[PDB]
Amino acid sequence: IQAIKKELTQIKQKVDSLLENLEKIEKE
Amino acid sequence: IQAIKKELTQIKQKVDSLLENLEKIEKE
Amino acid sequence: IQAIKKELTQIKQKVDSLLENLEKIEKE
Amino acid sequence: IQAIKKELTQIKQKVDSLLENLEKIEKE
Repeated sequence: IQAIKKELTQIKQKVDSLLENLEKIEKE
Repeated sequence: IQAIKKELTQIKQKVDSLLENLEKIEKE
Repeated sequence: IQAIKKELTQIKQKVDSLLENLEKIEKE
Repeated sequence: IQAIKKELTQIKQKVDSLLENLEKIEKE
């Protein structure tokens, strides 16, 4: 459970980063 | 944006549904 | 594992579908 | 495309890494 909860939370955060990037181009 | 944005939000919701599944532990 | 593996496989499949839709640039 | 494309491929690979981790079952 706990390690997969961390990895899935990292997926939501990377998928949110692509929303942030699409609102301009490729933000870093 | 809008099409990819809706689908990225769907990926977050499926990944969050996966968090809710793991919390049952050793289920289906 | 088995259902979680199927859910994660569907994330790869939807995420790959967004590559296909991005390649058109002007489709939804 | 190219940035979002690279980053969706990073989602596929992080989701695939989760399959490889789930195959241990008793560890992480």
